[PDB]
Amino acid sequence: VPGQEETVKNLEIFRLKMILRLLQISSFNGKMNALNEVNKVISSVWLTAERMAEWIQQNNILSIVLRDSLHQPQYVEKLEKILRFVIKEKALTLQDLDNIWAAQAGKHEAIVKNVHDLLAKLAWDFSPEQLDHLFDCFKASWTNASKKQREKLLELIRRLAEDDKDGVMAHKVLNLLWNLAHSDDVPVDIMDLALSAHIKILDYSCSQDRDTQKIQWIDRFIEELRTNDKWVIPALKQIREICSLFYRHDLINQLQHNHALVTLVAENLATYMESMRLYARDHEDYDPHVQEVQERLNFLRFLLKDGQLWLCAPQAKQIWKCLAENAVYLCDREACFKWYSKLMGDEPDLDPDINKDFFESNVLQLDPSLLTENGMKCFERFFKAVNCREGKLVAKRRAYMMDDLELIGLDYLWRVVIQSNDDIASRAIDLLKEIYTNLGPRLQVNQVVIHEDFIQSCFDRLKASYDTLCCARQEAVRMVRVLTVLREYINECDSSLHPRYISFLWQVADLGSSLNMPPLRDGARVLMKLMPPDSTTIEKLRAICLDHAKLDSLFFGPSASQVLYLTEVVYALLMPSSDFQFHFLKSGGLPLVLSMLTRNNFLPNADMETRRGAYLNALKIAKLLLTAIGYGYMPDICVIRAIQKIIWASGCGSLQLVFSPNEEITKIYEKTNAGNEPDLEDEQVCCEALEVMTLCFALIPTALDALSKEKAWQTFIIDLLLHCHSKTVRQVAQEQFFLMCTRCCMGHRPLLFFITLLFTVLGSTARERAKHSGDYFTLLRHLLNYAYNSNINVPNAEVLLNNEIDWLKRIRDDVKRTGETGIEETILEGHLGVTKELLAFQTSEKKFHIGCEKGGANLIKELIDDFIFPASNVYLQYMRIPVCGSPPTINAGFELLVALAVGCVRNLKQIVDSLTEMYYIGTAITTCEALTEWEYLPPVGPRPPKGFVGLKNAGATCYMNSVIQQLYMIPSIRNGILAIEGTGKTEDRKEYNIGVLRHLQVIFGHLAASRLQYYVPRGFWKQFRLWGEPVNLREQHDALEFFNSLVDSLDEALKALGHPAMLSKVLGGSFADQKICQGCPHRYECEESFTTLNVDIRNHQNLLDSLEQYVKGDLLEGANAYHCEKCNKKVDTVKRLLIKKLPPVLAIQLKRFDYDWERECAIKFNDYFEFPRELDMEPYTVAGVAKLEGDGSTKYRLVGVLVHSGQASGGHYYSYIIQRNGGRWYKFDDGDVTECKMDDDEEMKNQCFGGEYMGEVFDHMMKRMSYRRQKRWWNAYILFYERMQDDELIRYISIERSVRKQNVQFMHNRMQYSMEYFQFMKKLLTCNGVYLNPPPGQDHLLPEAEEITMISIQLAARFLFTTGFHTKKVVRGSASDWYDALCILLRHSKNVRFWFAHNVLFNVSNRFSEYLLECPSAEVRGAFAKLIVFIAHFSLQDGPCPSPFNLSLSDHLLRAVLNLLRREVSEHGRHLQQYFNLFVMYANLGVAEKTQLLKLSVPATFMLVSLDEGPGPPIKYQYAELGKLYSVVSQLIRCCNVSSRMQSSINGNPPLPNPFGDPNLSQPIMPIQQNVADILFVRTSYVKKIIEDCSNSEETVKLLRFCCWENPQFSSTVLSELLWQVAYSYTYELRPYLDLLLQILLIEDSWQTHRIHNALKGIPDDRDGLFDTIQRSKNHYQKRAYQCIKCMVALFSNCPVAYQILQGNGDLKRKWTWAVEWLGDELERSARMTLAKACELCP
Repeated sequence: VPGQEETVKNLEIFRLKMILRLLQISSFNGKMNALNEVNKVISSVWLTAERMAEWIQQNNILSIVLRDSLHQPQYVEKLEKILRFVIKEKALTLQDLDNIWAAQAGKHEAIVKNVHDLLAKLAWDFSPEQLDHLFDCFKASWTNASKKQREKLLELIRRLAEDDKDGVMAHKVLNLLWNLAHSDDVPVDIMDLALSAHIKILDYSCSQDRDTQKIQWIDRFIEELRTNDKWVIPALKQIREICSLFYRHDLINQLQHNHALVTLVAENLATYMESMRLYARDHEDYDPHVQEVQERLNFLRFLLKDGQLWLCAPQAKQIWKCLAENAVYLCDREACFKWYSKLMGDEPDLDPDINKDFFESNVLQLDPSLLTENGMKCFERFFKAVNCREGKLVAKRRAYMMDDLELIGLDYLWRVVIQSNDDIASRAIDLLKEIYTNLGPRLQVNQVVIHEDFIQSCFDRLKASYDTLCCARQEAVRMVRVLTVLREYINECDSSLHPRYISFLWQVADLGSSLNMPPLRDGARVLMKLMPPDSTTIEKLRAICLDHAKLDSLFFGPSASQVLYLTEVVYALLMPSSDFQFHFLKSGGLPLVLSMLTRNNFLPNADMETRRGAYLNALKIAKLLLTAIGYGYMPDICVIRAIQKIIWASGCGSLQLVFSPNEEITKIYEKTNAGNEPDLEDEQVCCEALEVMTLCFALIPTALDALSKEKAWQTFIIDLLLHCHSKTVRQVAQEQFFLMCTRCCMGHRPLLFFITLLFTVLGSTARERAKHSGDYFTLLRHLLNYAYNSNINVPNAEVLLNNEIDWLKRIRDDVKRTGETGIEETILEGHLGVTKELLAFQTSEKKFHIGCEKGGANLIKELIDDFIFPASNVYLQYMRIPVCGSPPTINAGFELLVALAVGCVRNLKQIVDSLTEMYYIGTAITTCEALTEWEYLPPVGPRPPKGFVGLKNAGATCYMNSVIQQLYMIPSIRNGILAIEGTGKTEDRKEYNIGVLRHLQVIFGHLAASRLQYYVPRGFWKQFRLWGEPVNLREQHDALEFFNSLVDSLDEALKALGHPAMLSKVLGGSFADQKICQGCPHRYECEESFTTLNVDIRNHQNLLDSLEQYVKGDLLEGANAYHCEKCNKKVDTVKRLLIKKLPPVLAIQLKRFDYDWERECAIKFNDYFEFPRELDMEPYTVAGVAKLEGDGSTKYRLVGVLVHSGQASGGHYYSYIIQRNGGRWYKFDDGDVTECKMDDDEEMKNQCFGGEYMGEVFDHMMKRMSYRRQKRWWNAYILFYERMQDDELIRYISIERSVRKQNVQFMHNRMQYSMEYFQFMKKLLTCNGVYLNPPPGQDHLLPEAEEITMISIQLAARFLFTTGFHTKKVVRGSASDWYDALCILLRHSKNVRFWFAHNVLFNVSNRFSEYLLECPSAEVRGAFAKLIVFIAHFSLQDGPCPSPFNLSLSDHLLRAVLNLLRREVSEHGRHLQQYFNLFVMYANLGVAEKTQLLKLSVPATFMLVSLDEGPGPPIKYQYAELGKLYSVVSQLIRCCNVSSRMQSSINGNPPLPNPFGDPNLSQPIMPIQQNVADILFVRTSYVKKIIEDCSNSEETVKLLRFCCWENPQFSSTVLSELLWQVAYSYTYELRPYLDLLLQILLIEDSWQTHRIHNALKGIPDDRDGLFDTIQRSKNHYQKRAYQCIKCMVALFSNCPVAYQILQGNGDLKRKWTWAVEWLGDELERSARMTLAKACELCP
């Protein structure tokens, strides 16, 4: 209705009222609809934009909306357009803006950032009053902002600036940024944050209003730091960052025209350094300074890199002389030196003129006493740059090579080296040596002048320093440094002439000991040594020696250090010079060297080292002097006393007490605070004096006899054997005491005296030391052995043996009582050795009354079952701690047992009986079995002591064993599981869980007490089934599934047995899933039990970030907002997971695996992840979050790292575990447990931290290099953390047999296959060897020898053919020795040989096959073959042996070996060498053996073999080496008569006798057998076989030479085959054929001419023969033609018969001429010599 107008406005106002009340409705949906309809009506807008603006203003619509709706981004997005509509007609006021800014006062972060992005989007349309009002509001917030508040305000400001479309508002934005970054009330973090904000605002907003003010803003910054109120550093880095991006190369010049930075910053540095120095005099009690000076320096450096500017002198002056030269803090000087180091690297920046100015002006003017390491490199580069510009040095490759001598800098570099500390002096010395030693062109001809001038000037400086001494201490350092200069200078010279040079240095070294300066003497002596001997001294000594031959003052000069040097040069002359010895001995040599040692006034003012060196040199001289005079008297007793006192003093490290009354030296020997250890140079003095004493006693024997009665020469030996140190000295002393008593004694009394002396210190001093007795016992053993072997009778032997026996019994009683020896290992080994050596001095009635006697002390029994085999006795008891633990002690016990067994059959019998019943009674009762493995060791391992027990891997079982290791290593688990007693379809699952617990108990006990290296889990693999389905041992699976199944099964087993869930309590945790809503105060909490902690790995880099992700949780918003069951609406909710209960042990999983749908397979992620050793879980727990928001330890230590290495489908698992010890990490992989070096962080990064790295790849035989990015596919998978035997886990709520058995079996088997056991076996078998010889007038063994042989052969057979030869080479040890022992036993006895054959070779029916063919060891097969040959040889004289299925044992052995040829030989190729080698050896023995082989038709059967057609199948291995077969055939055939097949080529002439039969054979064994002739001469297969295959052999040529003699048919066949081989064969194997043909052509029988005719020409009209092959090979394959020509040259030059054939047949001469002409032409285009000899035979 047109007349209804006011009602239209009334209804519009009512609609406004209803909408406003709808906004007032607390329901968000009502406010949602009201906001939507407000947006709708505003967009459609009698209603203009003014009236809605007012209505919003007075009603404060925004105020109601802003109070709650700001928590949702969509509400802000909707309100944005309403705010824009309000603003665009100037309706928003400051109070409304204040309310907008009041929204961030104490509100949540989401609301604050919502307000911020709203303001950022609205800032474009705000009026200037609104914006600057917002700006001082920002400043007011800045006044009270927190740390996060300040950074979010900066983010808001950057949002505002980025959205600035027109660069007008950014002016005030940057003004505020400058105000904030230059306000000192705000910490340094917000400083750099605001600076970065400013820089990024100026960088990428360059669309408009950024350029052309860059200069304006940078000039504003320059003017800002042009005044000094601490604006300098921030403005400086501002300008530095602006110039980093913002044309730049000419920009520096533009800012150099009128606003120079380098100069202005130079004045800044100067006027600020002086400002600090103003208060540095009174306020010095503070600390550095560094932060600002380094920043300004780095500004200068970055600015002066690419601007192409030259640093002028004035600013260089003002920044060098005023900055560091006159400074306060030493760090400023460091900064300046690092500056002048970096500035001039490889390129000048100050121009050569200015450098040559300032370096000489003030850099060299600096006092070297104040200069540091950076100064060294800067000063070096200053030299190099300055000197290489003037034209004095050349850079060359690296070293700045010298071309001048008058340096401008060396004048004060000497001042630097003379006045500095150690490091600066070392650098200066390096500079001087690298500048002086290397001389190049234009000066390379002047070595002598420069070196001499340097040495002379430097020695003059040394003298100038020297004259001041007579302030003292530092000049010593001056001398040391200058002598270091000398020593280095000569060090680089090699890679003197002036006598004054050593004459001054003598006095220099003399002063070194005068005022007691160590380095002076050492440096002087080193310089003297590193020098050729002085020319004057050597000629003077030689002239004096010549004068006196046709000198005391020379070696007794009053200067101290010159005597030592003169002794050094003397020893240099003696030791290579051949003439000077005779001169030295003649004049005064021996007497003066000895009086050198026995006098008191040798060297009054002597140093601790001067006497040492002088002595040691005189001793080395006297050793060779006595060695020379040995072959052919001056030494006396006083010389011995002097040398012994010298050794007394030197063994104490107290050579200065070499004039002691000999009681004090004993006093410091007797454990005087352990401060008398001999040095590394007293050792040589002691040793050399020992050889001197030995040689002197060799000269004079009677002195040592007289020394025995003295109290000295008794304490001397005791001290040097027990009370001394430096084990090498003791070893030398014992060796040479033994040498003295062996050779120098010339009697038996000294041996008895030393033996008695050594035996009286056993219980007194040999036990007190207990560690130095290893050589005292060595002397005891050696002296006793020598006394036995030399038929010397020790007086008191039986009583000492009884004492040793009682001591051993006491030791065994101590071991039985406790389990540990009360002594050391050396004492036990030495006592066992002494008991062994004392055992030789008894008859056979003794050594049997000790061991094996009914009433004696049955020492064999206690030995066997208490020292060596207690474990074997335990094992024997089962089948119904050893005293000798260390391998040396076991060896000593073995030696004692052998010494008991030697010479006594009644002791060997019992030892053998015990050994058989303990090891070889199980199977070796009728036959000897085998291990079926031919290189056998116990495959279990030793289990090193400090290590642990691993677990066997079947190939894919790592994800069980690693988890089991990790679970066991937790002490609570290992204590709890083993303590659960009584463990030995619901019921089926209950029994399954019980079995799980029982198997875990068994494996835990095994790992706790097994002595093997690892364990192989039968029951573990048999019992467990994964999720019911059986576990496949060859199938890879995730370790997490197995861990979950195992922990669930163990918890079920514990619950079913009434025990608490220990695994759940220790490892399991519980998450507290919390849901907190933003629009309503409703909160939801629940508990979720878990066992392993899962952390994201792809999107996280460290464990801390992953754990903080749980605290942050996830936010549900929009369509994904959580629906509240109470409010019945969707609202934003923060879903976070917090740990409620903290387990003592925490398991954390790394989610490094996922699935790829494109690849249709599991994939592995190897992203770089981090985890610390110590973890603080408190911030991530419920308590920590509650404490932070404001409404039982929490720290954990990493102890176990499960690591995966390989593909996701496969891969390998292992562990890294900390062992809980009271005073570490270990490597747990499968059955191996080893130490690891992962404690370092770099190893942690390399091994388990994973990640990508820039790998280096080497390929193409180390000639190609490439860089490839590689991923660490080996990385950690689960992390175990331990918090910092619990009765609760054992308290109720609702077997050690297998370990012992397997330990005992392991010990028994390990003892069986020990190396020491094999040496013991060798000793036992080879002992009694001197008793096994027959009587001289008889050829059979006496009763005792026969019994010993029988017992030894029985035990040797059992041992060897059960486990001896099958053991691997390392332990079994060169079975040739076993063969030698078997030979020693077997010979000289017929019954023993028959027993061995019958019981070892003829009762298994497989011995020969397995030991000759099936054995994959050349040495074992060879030893067995040689043994068979031995037995066959020595059983020929024996009677007829019974047949083992008038035949001797040799016949049976040969038949048995030949029976292998029926089927066994043609199965075992690559192993046939030793079989036919056995046949070779047997023939070589003699004529009877050859006859025996021939009567067996061995040659015929052997010839058939290698041509198939044999007794059995052909050999399957086609590449069979049958050389020894051909050798046997050749040797056997050559011992036969072939005279039937001979023709002399002249009618009526008888054939010549054959010279090529077997030598050392009087007459042929028999006429050649028909079956042999049929294969040799009638048939041609064997000849071809041996020609084509048996090449280079010495037997094939012998056989062919023997058979071809006077045999036209055989010679024809051989020649045909040889010519075929010469023509049609490879040229690399033609030399053997040509050599064999040459040897055939040299047979000087009556067919030689025919053979030569048929070889040179060939078979007529067949184009074969040497000439035919030469003609064919002239064009191609010329090497064959050359080799044929060489063979013909040899034939013509070595055969007189085949030179008349050539000379006498014109056609052959023509062919030879053609051949030699071809060879000459080819060589014109060894060969040269062959061609030279070719036409010396030409006519």
